Amino acid sequence: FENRVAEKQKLFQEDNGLPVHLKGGATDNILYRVTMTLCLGGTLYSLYCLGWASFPHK
Amino acid sequence: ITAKPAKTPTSPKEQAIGLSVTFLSFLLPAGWVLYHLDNYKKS
Amino acid sequence: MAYPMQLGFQDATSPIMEELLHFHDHTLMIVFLISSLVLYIISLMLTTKLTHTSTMDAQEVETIWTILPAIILILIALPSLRILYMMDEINNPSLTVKTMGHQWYWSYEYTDYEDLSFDSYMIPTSELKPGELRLLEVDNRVVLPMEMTIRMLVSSEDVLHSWAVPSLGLKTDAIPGRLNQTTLMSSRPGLYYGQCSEICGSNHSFMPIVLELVPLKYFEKWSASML
Amino acid sequence: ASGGGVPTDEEQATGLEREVMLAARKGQDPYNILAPKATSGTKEDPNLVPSITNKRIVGCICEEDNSTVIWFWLHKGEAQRCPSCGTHYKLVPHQLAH
Amino acid sequence: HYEEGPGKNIPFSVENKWRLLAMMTLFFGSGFAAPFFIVRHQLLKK
Amino acid sequence: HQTHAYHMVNPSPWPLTGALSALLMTSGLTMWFHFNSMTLLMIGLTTNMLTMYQWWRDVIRESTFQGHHTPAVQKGLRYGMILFIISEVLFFTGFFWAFYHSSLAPTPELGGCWPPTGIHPLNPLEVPLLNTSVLLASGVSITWAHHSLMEGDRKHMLQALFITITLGVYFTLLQASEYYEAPFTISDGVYGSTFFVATGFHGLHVIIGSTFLIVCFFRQLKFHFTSNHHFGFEAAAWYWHFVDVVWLFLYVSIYWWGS
Amino acid sequence: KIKNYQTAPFDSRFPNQNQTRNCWQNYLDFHRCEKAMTAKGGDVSVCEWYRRVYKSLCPISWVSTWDDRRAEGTFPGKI
Amino acid sequence: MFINRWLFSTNHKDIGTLYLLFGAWAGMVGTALSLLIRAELGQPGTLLGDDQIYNVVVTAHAFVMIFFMVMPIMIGGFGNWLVPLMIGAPDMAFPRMNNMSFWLLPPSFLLLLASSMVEAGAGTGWTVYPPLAGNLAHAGASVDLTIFSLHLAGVSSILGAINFITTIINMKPPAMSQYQTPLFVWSVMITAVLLLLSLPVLAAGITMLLTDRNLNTTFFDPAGGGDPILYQHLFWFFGHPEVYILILPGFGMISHIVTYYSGKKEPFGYMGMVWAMMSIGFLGFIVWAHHMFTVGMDVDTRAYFTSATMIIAIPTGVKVFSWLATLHGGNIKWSPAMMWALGFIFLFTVGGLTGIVLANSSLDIVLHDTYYVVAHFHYVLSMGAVFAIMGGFVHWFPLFSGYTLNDTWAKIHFAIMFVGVNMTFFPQHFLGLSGMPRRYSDYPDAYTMWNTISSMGSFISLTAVMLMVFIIWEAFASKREVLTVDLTTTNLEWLNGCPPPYHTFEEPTYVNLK
Amino acid sequence: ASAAKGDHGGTGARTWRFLTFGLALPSVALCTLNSWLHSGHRERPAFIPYHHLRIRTKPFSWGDGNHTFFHNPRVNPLPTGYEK
Ligand SMILES: CCCCCCCCCCCCCCCCCC(=O)OCC(COC(=O)CCCCCCCCCCCCCCCCC)OC(=O)CCCCCCCCCCCCCCCCC
Ligand code: HEA
Ligand code: HEA
Ligand SMILES: CCCCC/C=C\C/C=C\C/C=C\C/C=C\CCCC(=O)O[C@H](COC(=O)CCCCCCCCCCCCCCCCC)COP(=O)(O)OCCN
Ligand SMILES: CCCCC/C=C\C/C=C\C/C=C\C/C=C\CCCC(=O)O[C@H](COC(=O)CCCCCCCCCCCCCCCCC)COP(=O)(O)OCCN
Ligand SMILES: CCCCC/C=C/C/C=C\CCCCCCCC(=O)O[C@H](COC(=O)CCCCCCCCCCCCCCC)COP(=O)(O)OCC[N+](C)(C)C
Ligand SMILES: CCCCCC/C=C\CCCCCCCCCC(=O)O[C@H](COC(=O)CCCCCCCCCCCCCCC)COP(=O)(O)OC[C@@H](O)CO
Ligand SMILES: CCCCCC/C=C\CCCCCCCCCC(=O)O[C@H](COC(=O)CCCCCCCCCCCCCCC)COP(=O)(O)OC[C@@H](O)CO
Ligand SMILES: CCCCCC/C=C\CCCCCCCCCC(=O)O[C@H](COC(=O)CCCCCCCCCCCCCCC)COP(=O)(O)OC[C@@H](O)CO
Ligand SMILES: CCCCCCCCCCO[C@@H]1OC(CO)[C@@H](O[C@H]2O[C@@H](CO)[C@@H](O)[C@H](O)[C@@H]2O)[C@@H](O)[C@H]1O
Ligand SMILES: CCCCCCCCCCO[C@H]1O[C@H](CO)[C@@H](O[C@H]2O[C@@H](CO)[C@@H](O)[C@H](O)[C@@H]2O)[C@@H](O)[C@H]1O
Ligand SMILES: C[C@H](CCC(=O)O)[C@H]1CC[C@@H]2[C@H]3[C@H](O)C[C@@H]4C[C@@H](O)CC[C@]4(C)[C@@H]3C[C@@H](O)[C@@]21C
Ligand SMILES: C[C@H](CCC(=O)O)[C@H]1CC[C@H]2[C@@H]3[C@H](O)C[C@@H]4C[C@H](O)CC[C@]4(C)[C@H]3C[C@H](O)[C@]12C
Ligand code: CUA
Ligand SMILES: [Cu+2]
Ligand SMILES: [Mg+2]
Ligand code: NA
Ligand SMILES: [Zn+2]
Ligand SMILES: [Zn+2]
Ligand SMILES: [Zn+2]
Ligand SMILES: [Zn+2]
Ligand SMILES: [Zn+2]
Ligand SMILES: [Zn+2]
Repeated sequence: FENRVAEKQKLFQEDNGLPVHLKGGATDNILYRVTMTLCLGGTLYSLYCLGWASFPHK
Repeated sequence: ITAKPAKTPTSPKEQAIGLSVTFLSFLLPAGWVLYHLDNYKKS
Repeated sequence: MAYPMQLGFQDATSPIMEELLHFHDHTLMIVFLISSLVLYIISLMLTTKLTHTSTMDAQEVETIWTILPAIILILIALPSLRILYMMDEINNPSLTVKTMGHQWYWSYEYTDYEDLSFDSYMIPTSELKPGELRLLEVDNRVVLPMEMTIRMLVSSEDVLHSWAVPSLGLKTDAIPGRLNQTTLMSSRPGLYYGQCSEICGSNHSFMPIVLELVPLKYFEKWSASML
Repeated sequence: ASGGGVPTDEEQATGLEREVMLAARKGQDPYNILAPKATSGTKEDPNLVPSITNKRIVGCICEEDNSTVIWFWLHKGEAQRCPSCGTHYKLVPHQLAH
Repeated sequence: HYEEGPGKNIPFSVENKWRLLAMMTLFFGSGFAAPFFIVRHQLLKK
Repeated sequence: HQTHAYHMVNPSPWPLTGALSALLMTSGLTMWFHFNSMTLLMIGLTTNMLTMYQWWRDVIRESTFQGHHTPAVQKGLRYGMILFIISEVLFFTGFFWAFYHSSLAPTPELGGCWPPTGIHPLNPLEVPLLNTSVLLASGVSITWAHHSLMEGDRKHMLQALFITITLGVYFTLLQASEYYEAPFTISDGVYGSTFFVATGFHGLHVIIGSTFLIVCFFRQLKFHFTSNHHFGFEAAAWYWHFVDVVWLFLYVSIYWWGS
Repeated sequence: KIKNYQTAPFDSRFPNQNQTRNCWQNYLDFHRCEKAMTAKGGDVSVCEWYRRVYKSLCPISWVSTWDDRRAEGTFPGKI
Repeated sequence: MFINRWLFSTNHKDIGTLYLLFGAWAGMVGTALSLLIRAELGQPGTLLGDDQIYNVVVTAHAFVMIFFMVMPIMIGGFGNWLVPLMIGAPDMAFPRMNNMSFWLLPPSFLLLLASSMVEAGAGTGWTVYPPLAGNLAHAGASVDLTIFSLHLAGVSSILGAINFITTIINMKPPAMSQYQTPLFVWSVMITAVLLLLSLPVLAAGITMLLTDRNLNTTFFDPAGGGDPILYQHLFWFFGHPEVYILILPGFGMISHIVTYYSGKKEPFGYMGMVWAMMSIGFLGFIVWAHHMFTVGMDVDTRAYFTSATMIIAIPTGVKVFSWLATLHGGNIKWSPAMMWALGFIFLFTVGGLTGIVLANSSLDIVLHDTYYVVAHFHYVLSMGAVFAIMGGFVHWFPLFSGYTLNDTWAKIHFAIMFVGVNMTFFPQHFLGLSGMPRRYSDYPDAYTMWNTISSMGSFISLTAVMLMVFIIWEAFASKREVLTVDLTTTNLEWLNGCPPPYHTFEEPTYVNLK
Repeated sequence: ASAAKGDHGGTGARTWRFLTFGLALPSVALCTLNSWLHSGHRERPAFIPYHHLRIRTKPFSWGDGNHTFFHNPRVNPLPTGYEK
């Protein structure tokens, strides 16, 4: 292996006003959307589940 | 502390409205459930 | 039992509860005094135009108000401990009765000689006889010999419960798998009430305790007949 | 039994930590890491309070071992005095980032 | 950069005192109301 | 624009995704325990993994790449880890309290003896002793790794770190086998209770610590660590020691004194 | 014979509010003393003491349960 | 831009604001629950049903008031708002983790509400003692959800504790020693430490309770060698510190408020106050069994706990007198906050004295589990902690909002709440002594009088809480912006104007080492 | 203690490697040797329906609700005894 830290320091300091969690490129975006989607979706689902369990099925 | 006069003065009339609206947001939903309490226990 | 508009403690029936009462009286005096002192002083600080906002020295007066409350706590712990040691005192009982909590009633067991046992339920408000106390009556009272040192063993067969008898100064938790001892001793004959003192479910408010303190003789007859 | 291959701070430090490291090599304190030593706080020898605007908040611990700190904005211009002990403080504006 | 100053440092708007009264009303009311409807809900299962 | 050493963090979504993944996990567990369904649990775990991955990727970015970790910022991160570890300790102390309570006053249902009647302890001089040596060994190999890094020796830091990791894994495997070969189960009363829970949690931390070390390994691989600035490694090491020491307490209390 | 038992007296081996062991002890002591006498040809009249004591202290259900277990062959205590 | 600022924040001020909002909402929920309680006990007989639904209410009342109202406000709110500013820090040490501490509470709350929704709820008491809380007497998800709720609330506060300590240690001006930081900053740190130490234990305990309920462990089940009493130890080990954790930040705010409105530049006996707070925090870790006097423990043990608990009165006595000394010779400003503070000083003393009464294991036998306990804790919580939160709120409102409140309306809110809470809780001293047990949906007829008066006071307090909401709106509706604020020389938090900018102390203060 | 060796003039990387290979690892070698010796499948004891073991207050959330997580047929009996 070779030290490529300098390449990464440059990329991440590249003044494009991007927040560190997206400053890595297009991938960051994708990962974040997946994450956020899952979280919110899962959250809805859970709300669903609380609803279901709130009522008796005798 | 010192402060500048109200930018949007709330006249007594407006306040009465505020106060009332406030108490009602508390008192009504409860008053409702509390009223139909009997209708709930055995239904 | 308690009467309407009661302020203090239910009258002392045992010598131990007579002890707690006298102790609570000197303790409460201090509680009043201090709380009223603070209040007065609060008022004292707030009733003057005179001022002194520059720095005030602390190490000199902190000796005063550390040592003072200090001496006071001791004037509460001393009688508190001697009395605590008292309740533990070895005494040698004449009888031994076990009680076991159950959701939601008390079962009793007098097994020194005979194999006597019985459940004890709260008399519903609907089946109370004229003059009988709501929520406080049971069908089977705990008959016991007045003026005798008795040993009560408490436990439970389900969740936690707690056996209490205010007038005699008693409260022992009913813990499943455990056998808690506590001594009873009434200085008088009569009926003595208590209530389950540990959340135990749906009817925790409804499973009281009544004790019937009669003389030895009647106690014996009752034991026999209860067979 | 030995060798290398591990970057040093000098070679890899970047960003703000590099700046601090560099400025620290020159005996400077741009990012207020050290506690400034007090002058005699007289009219003639005031405490030189650096800054990057026309004012900065000063905290005056009048006497050593005081628990209460006196705070006030130090304005560019005439040297001001601590409302408590009266020691003098003078703002000495801008630069830092060349 | 984020808006700074009175009425700007909050997540709810204070532009219109009436829209606000409504806002606050739904907020504080929804909370106060909740236990009651839960109680209600529990009584209605059996 | 700022004249202090501290770090002003770019607004991030992770705290939320994290708080949310917590909600999904706890729910996911309730769903499983009572309404037999892992679906919720599944997602929860997945988001938790993503949150942690991204949240720490960013912290690496902010330090190795952007250089925001000034000494003041690093000093603060030290207090942070030490404090975290302390709480972790107190957590374990809970389980130790439990075990000690149960074994010092055995109840009639066990037979008023410890171990209870019907319980056949693992030999502390067999695999348990081995695990003990493995973790102690990793403590040494991780210390060699540290002193190698501080002397700028890359090859040896890697060597030492690798071994350290291999040992943690080995412990985990040994423990997995021991869990299986165990004549007692978690359902075998207070013994099986205090046992599998305590050692179960410790095992988990072993996995976490190993994971952490694994991360430090790769970051080392990519040259992120300077011979003087390597807090990520410093922490994994502190954590690892905590794990090492907890095991010492377990071995002595549950496997040795408690058999 | 040397009896005239009112109720189990104070045992210096169990002086605290928890009596669980007291009961348990005496219940074990009896059934042990009982198995020795039934075995070596002697009279169970000697184990009387423990029987009275355990009986006085132990909750019927505990006794009932421990007995059901010595029979089922699943009593955890050593007798 | 809204999301980034409010869902993705990394600003200590914003986060404290979020906490303040959560805390206020939760206060409504908890007040509602408190009324449902006093309604049931309003007149004899049953109103809602048996003890199950009743106790599901009493339990939530506690969880909400404690974990969702008092802690989030005092610590996440006044903490995140005031601490950085009081020490001239740009923000918190881990401003991002600080955001997660916040976002855990809603899910935490959500789980709590969800436990009272499913099955029959968890009518177990806030202490969640087994076996009543076990999977048999309390089968179903209910208790399991309450647990997870605690977990989330737990993780949140633990992380929160770390942040506040790191921050208060590492981020002070280079010249400022720990003995140069404001009392409220001290109190926050100490509190953060108790949290750090106590919470993991509670976590271990409730986790054992969870397994017993879903994994067949028997930590608290006698059948397997367990003991219900163990859970109690584990719980109260955390439980006592927790009460102190609920009052320390209050002590902090009180010291600032009394000093401020006394017209003093500093609180009387600073070092004494630091000593006191640290002593308390300490002793609060070795007195938990005072909550178990009736489970029947050795008399030596019960002798120790009686002794130890009583000692806490000494450091605590110091603080009270210091507060009076701060008032001593001041130019008194009879503002609202001052009124709450003066209120607090007195009332809290009372609830503490009674706390001392309960310390006697002798006397506790008869008072344990009665209403005397309820009187004691409501005097220090619903009067102590609550008064302090009020005072802090009226005082620093200008600073947080930029607007001022109508002082007279505020003095009215004080008078109402004052009468309410006393009428509510003072009579409970009688019920306690006369034997009324806790957690009862109905009671014997002799206890009728006091229970009715109590319920009435609880209504005045309701009137008061509604009014407060109104007063808040009023200040937000009128918009009287802030101009000048006195005593800024010794109240650094106010020095950046009301409200200060998003980014404060970008340029550190200047403090001479000398 | 001081152990039974010496170094200390300077505790650096070479020293710690030395310990790793000349103590730590050999320790683990012996303990592995010993372990993979005293092993061997010990005769599973006679089953006894003890009421304090094999507890079941709620079915396990996996399988048929009656087998522990790391259930080993050879040594873990069910509430009703060993399996086929
Ligand atoms: C709301 C219902 C009131 C019912 C009153 C009594 C009726 C008696 C009939 C008829 C009376 C005569 C016949 C019966 C005698 C029974 C003696 C008994 O068994 O004796 C024991 C009993 C009764 O004790 C008494 O001997 C009653 C004492 C009452 C003290 C009241 C202070 C009240 C202040 C303002 C009003 C109350 C609300 C605000 C309270 C604010 C906190 C105190 O039980 C107690 O221990 C109750 C108190 C528990 C501890 C609270 C301690 C701190 C309280 C106040 C410090 C204030 C200092 C400044 C001075 C006070 C400044 C404000
Ligand atoms: C600090 C928490 C707290 C507070 C403030 C209170 C307040 C109230 N509580 Fe209580 N209560 C508990 C914690 C608290 N309580 C706990 C732990 C228990 C025991 C639980 C158990 O046994 O399991 C208990 C038990 C309990 C009982 C005994 C139940 C029983 O034994 O059956 C009763 C009944 O009288 C009661 C009454 C009240 C009343 C009338 C109030 C009223 O005084 C409330 C009046 C309303 C307020 C004072 C709300 C103000 C705060 C806000 C709304 C924030 C506002 C917004 C901003 C300023 C930002 N509470
Ligand atoms: C705000 C939280 C809070 C605070 C700070 C306190 C403070 C104290 N509490 Fe506690 N207490 C509770 C909340 C609090 N408490 C709660 C919630 C419960 C019920 C829990 C439950 O069951 O759910 C309770 C329960 C409780 C018990 C258990 C009773 C029982 O269940 O039977 C005991 C035991 O001793 C007690 C005592 C004390 C004591 C001695 C103090 C001391 O810290 C008080 C010290 C203060 C002073 C002493 C006043 C000032 C002093 C002077 C002016 C100097 C002079 C003093 C003397 C010389 C006497 N409290
Ligand atoms: C290989 C060594 C490492 C151990 C962990 C690895 C795999 C298990 C999965 C998760 C474990 C994580 C923590 C431990 C939690 C419970 C103890 C589990 C320890 C363990 O794995 O014990 C096993 C029981 O498995 C069981 O029930 C476990 C059932 C699995 C479901 C887990 C239950 C989840 C409950 C977690 C509660 C979370 C609360 C934590 C809060 C933290 C602070 C807020 C023992 O197997 P057994 O057949 O009974 O005896 C073996 C007989 N041959
Ligand atoms: C039977 C029970 C069973 C369970 C047991 C289970 C496990 C056992 C327990 C522990 C073992 C585990 C791991 C140990 C290995 C490493 C830990 C890390 C320590 C370390 O390596 O510390 C270093 C130095 O010492 C420093 O921190 C010193 C500074 C510390 C600061 C943090 C503390 C602040 C918190 C509150 C302060 C306390 C106040 C004391 C006075 C109170 C009086 C009552 C790092 O530097 P730094 O932070 O920049 O400080 C600058 C000061 N030199
Ligand atoms: C269990 C319950 C316990 C009950 C509590 C009992 C309370 C104690 C009662 C009395 C305390 C007596 C303290 C005596 C200090 C003298 C007061 C004084 O006069 O205050 C200053 C002293 O400084 C100083 O100690 C600093 C100022 C005064 C220092 C002490 C003031 C605070 C006292 C407490 C305030 C009331 C709260 C009491 C709490 C219950 C004035 O200074 P000098 O005269 O040098 O300079 C002025 C210039 N000359 C020389 C021209 C006059
Ligand atoms: C620590 C330094 C300060 C020193 C002061 C001493 C305080 C604690 C240490 C002492 C612990 C050992 C004492 C045991 C001796 C008695 C044996 C015994 O038997 O005690 C048992 C419980 O002990 C148990 O688990 C005890 C379990 C532990 C409880 C103590 C809690 C403190 C833990 C938190 C501190 C964090 C430290 C961080 C770790 C690095 C059971 O109770 P008994 O009442 O007997 O029930 C029997 C009845 O049938 C008859 O009455
Ligand atoms: C199957 C496996 C899944 C199990 C779930 C958990 C999984 C893995 C947990 C392992 C932890 C991974 C942590 C990796 C952190 C990487 C980021 C890092 O290490 O960040 C470092 C900072 O430390 C920092 O924030 C320190 C960060 C502290 C993180 C440690 C926390 C442990 C987490 C425990 C969670 C569970 C708690 C217990 C449950 C009861 C970066 O600073 P430096 O290294 O100095 O770099 C700068 C130099 O390059 C300059 O020249
Ligand atoms: C029933 C199941 C319950 C489940 C509950 C689960 C709750 C949450 C799950 C999701 C949380 C995981 C996501 C990763 C969190 C990492 C936090 C971290 O690593 O935080 C660091 C601070 O704490 C430090 O170092 C040192 C501290 C490291 C803390 C790691 C967080 C782990 C969370 C678990 C804690 C458990 C408590 C343990 C005791 C029982 C970084 O501080 P930031 O403000 O980010 O940055 C500051 C910048 O200068 C960095 O460049
Ligand atoms: C503890 C917190 C609660 C404090 C006490 C509540 C204060 C008063 C609330 C008033 O609320 C209501 O009053 C009613 C009675 O006046 C109701 O009307 C009802 O009653 C009727 C008139 O008698 C009917 O016209 C309708 O069907 C109706 O349901 C009812 O809806 C309810 O909103
Ligand atoms: C605080 C940190 C801790 C957070 C919580 C820890 C999470 C632990 C996850 C456990 O999840 C699992 O659950 C299952 C049960 O649904 C399994 O499948 C199993 O269970 C069955 C379903 O009934 C069977 O079909 C199979 O044989 C199989 O073994 C199993 O493999 C495992 O992954
Ligand atoms: C390639 C690298 C040398 C430095 C560089 O990257 O240029 C070498 C040197 C030392 C490292 C190794 C160490 O010698 C330790 C390990 C030993 C091997 O048996 C397997 C892989 C092993 C895990 C390592 C892989 C290897 O690729 C590394 C990473
Ligand atoms: C010595 C220490 C700090 C002094 C300082 O550096 O300013 C001070 C702070 C608080 C003081 C303590 C508090 O005043 C409480 C106690 C008061 C008694 O007057 C003496 C002991 C007593 C326990 C004090 C001893 C000592 O003077 C303390 C501990
Ligand atoms: Cu029995 Cu409550
Ligand atoms: Cu306490
Ligand atoms: Mg109790
Ligand atoms: Na009622
Ligand atoms: Zn000065
Ligand atoms: Zn800026
Ligand atoms: Zn560096
Ligand atoms: Zn290092
Ligand atoms: Zn059987
Ligand atoms: Zn800015």
